[PDB]
Amino acid sequence: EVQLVESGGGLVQPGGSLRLSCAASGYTFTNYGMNWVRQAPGKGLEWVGWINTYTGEPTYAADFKRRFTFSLDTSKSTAYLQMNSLRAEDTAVYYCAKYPHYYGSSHWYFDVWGQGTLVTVSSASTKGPSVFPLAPSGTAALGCLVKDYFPEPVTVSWNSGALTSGVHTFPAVLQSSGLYSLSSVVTVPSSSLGTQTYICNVNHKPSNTKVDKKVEPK
Amino acid sequence: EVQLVESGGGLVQPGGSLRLSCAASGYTFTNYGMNWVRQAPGKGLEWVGWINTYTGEPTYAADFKRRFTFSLDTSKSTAYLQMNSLRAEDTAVYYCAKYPHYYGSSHWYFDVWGQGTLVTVSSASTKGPSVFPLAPSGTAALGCLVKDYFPEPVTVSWNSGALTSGVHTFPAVLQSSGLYSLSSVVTVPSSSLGTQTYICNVNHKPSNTKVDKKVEPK
Amino acid sequence: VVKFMDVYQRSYCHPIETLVDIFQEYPDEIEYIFKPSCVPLMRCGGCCNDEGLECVPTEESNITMQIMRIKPHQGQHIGEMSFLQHNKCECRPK
Amino acid sequence: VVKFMDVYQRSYCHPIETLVDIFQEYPDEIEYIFKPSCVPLMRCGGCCNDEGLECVPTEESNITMQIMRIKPHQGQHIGEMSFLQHNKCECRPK
Amino acid sequence: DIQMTQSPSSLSASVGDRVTITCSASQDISNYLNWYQQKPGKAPKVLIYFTSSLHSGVPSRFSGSGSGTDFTLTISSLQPEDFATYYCQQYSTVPWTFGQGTKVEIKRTVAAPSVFIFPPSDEQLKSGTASVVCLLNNFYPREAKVQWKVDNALQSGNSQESVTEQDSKDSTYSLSSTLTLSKADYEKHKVYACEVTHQGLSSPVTKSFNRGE
Amino acid sequence: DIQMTQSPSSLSASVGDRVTITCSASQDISNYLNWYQQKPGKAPKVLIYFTSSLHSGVPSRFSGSGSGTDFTLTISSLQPEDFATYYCQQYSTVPWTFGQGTKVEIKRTVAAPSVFIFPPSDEQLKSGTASVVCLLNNFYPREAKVQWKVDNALQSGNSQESVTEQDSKDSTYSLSSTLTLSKADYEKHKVYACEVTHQGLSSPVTKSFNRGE
Repeated sequence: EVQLVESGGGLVQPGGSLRLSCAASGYTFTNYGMNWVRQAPGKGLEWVGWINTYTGEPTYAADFKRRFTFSLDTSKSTAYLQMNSLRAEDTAVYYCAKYPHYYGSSHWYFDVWGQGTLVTVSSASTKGPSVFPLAPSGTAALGCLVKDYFPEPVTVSWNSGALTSGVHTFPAVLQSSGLYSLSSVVTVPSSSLGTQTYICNVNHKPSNTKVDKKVEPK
Repeated sequence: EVQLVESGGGLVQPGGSLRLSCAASGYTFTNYGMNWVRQAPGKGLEWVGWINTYTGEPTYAADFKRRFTFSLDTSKSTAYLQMNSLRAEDTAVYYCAKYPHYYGSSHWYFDVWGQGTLVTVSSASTKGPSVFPLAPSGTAALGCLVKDYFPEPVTVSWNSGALTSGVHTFPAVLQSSGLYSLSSVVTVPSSSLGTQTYICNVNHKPSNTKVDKKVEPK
Repeated sequence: VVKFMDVYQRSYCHPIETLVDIFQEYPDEIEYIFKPSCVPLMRCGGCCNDEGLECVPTEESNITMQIMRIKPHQGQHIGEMSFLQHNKCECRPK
Repeated sequence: VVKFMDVYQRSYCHPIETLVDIFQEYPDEIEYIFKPSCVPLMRCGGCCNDEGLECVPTEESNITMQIMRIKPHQGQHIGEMSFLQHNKCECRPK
Repeated sequence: DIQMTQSPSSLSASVGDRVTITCSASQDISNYLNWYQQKPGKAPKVLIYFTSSLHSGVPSRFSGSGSGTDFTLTISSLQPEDFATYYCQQYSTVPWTFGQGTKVEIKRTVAAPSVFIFPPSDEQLKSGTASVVCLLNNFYPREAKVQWKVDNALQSGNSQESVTEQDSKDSTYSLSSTLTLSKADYEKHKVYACEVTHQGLSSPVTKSFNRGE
Repeated sequence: DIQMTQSPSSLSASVGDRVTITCSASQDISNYLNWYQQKPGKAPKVLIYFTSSLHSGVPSRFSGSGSGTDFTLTISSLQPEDFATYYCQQYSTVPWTFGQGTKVEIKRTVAAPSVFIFPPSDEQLKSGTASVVCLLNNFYPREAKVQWKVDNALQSGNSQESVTEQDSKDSTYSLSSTLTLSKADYEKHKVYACEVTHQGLSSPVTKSFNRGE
């Protein structure tokens, strides 16, 4: 299965550098060009440039020529994006996308994309979350409150991924303190409350905090 | 072994026709050209022409363009010579000879020749020879006398070919009577004359005579 | 030494693997760079051993191959391209 | 569909059988007719995929073959002729 | 840099409806245009390339037309799973550029929310703060009003809301409101309540709890 | 037609001798000349081609030189099996033409002849004839005098002598003599003799038989 996996995101201070990587698999890395696209929070899409995986030759959108550098390690089927002198406007989810296999003619659309990594440029400090239960008490609702972390993002799943239906994980909200907070909720049958176990799996990578919290009627 | 075998010679009347044939063996007939050369009795050599065995095209020495015709039958690996309006000056031994296998460059010399066939143009009739033994009596001489024959030649062997030693077949001398005759001698020891049998195998092809005479002391 | 019959049979008019230049086959792909720049196609080859004859195709077909195209500054990728082959050849008068 | 790797490997600079014309090889054999008029010789072919490199022979040798010569009105026969072959090729700077 | 201008910026339409999105290029780009679909939290996905060629695996209700400076994406019959933002991209001249996107929302029948209230946990209280949460689950339309009261004093300025993206199966929304208090203040009162007002509620709905019981 | 002139017509030499045969072309034939050897009763055999190339299976004692209009065949050391007639042949222009030949005769030690006299058979006799024979076996030189005698009367005008070709082993010749008479004229004499005279014979030898014995 053709897939692209990215890594290297997280908090970086203004003026700082970061190097993102895109690991390809399921096809011959050197047969298709690789593009880099970014999307600031709540905004549109912007092409950064692309690199020829057969010759190493890069092409940048003008605004990126000065502070960005594309490179590759074919012996690892990996493409890299090195960014220098970062400012707050550089904050965005960065994606890699390969060019397609053609038939007859060439069309430059992006066909397989990575999952995207968020890069946040801020002088603030990393801070892991505190996890609290939203205990239950037809249908009963329950969940967990993930409070005071920085930067984004936080990940939440239920029962190791076994429970996906009736689940709502709300968008993080920035508190007056400058720390985020969020709630993940799930509705279940009122009668499974004494027999079924519900665990919320929380992960905040920037600070390396993973927590499995069991939610039960108090 | 490469070999060329001719046939078709013999007595022909002036104004007559004859077709000589040349059978090739031991190599691929169509790979080498074929030449025809003649030699009048006691004289030199003369080139009649040659034929391309691949395409069938013949080339004649100018004196033969008008009465001679070269032809071939590749399915038989045979080359032919048709001679018309024969004169006495056409009496001769006719040979066929193939061109050779070259190395780098071409040289037009004849490498394998046939045994040759005598063609004798005369209005005189054929006549078989009469064999008369030459009874003998160290080393003793015996022989046979083949008189009265036309035209030439005649063949003389001894003891079916077992005795070739001491044998002296003499050239046919044209008798006053317009006929030919010769002698075939052989010298052996004095001892075997009473136990050893001596045979002379004569052979006048033109009249299909074949006289096998026994020579021994009277 | 190769024998006469063998050399004769090997050079007489037939479809032989020939390396053809892609851009010669598509003269309008001016702005592309191909890898490889030429492909292995069966085409007529050999001799007729006659000055008035010529070896010509009597049967043709197409073959599909994966060729990388590169448009400098724009894109790079492999994909399918079709080429003409000669399945049968024949010595015909010129 | 021939795979990219396969197409690339099959057309890269190497010794491929090429039918060469005998008279181009021996331009001083003006009066002869050869059967066959061309012979199958290993020669360098293929691509380098670089405009600054060229496929050239790094190892040569001779091959001997039985070819028929025909000089019209004079003679006809088969015999040995020597030809140049390329045993090894290489993409080297132009 | 060719500039792409998409229109409309956002639209709302019902299931079964035909939807058409426009794109205008700042200069002739011939037929060198692609269309992408992006869902919440995911990477864009290509639907159509070269003005009108459907990419493999894309439903036939998606089609593209146009040439020059004017192009159009059409969804012949809108489905609930079509909630997303659609983008156009030109590949006529580098740099490749996209339109600003069109957010397609699905219009459906009114659905009242199911309301739930949660007190702060004892683990949190130990830290010195108390967060009281109110959940409004699966409703439509998006507009709703949540009011907090503590011993009957209306709370103002000390709560924050967060709303979910439109569901791709049922087209509804969910919302959470969190009231923040000091442990000290939380322990001076008994009744905590959140009153909800929505188009599907004939009268406001109140959920509440008495601290300590 | 190019004309080849060969010389000498004939030559005599001893074993071990260095012999040369000449050829002259009526026009320049470059180096397109071949040499052949022909022994009694056989077909010619090529020795050298292209003026100087030794043919396979031919002894190195044979060599050729020349160019233009002058060519030379050389036998560095004459062997007894080299008795033959040699012919040159040009292949510059058709028709191919030969030189007229050179007969190489071997000169050796004087050998005396071995005489024998054969009487006419009774089978031939009944045929109305009679052919008396006398053979001079193996000798040298070629020269000899065979004089017949039928009852003291030396015969003349009724005899024919057939000479043999030089033997390629011992370089000897042989001679056959035939005195022909009629049956009746034969049976009127008795003493039939053939008188052999040779350089190898100090005194003329003679063989005879008594008619009726």
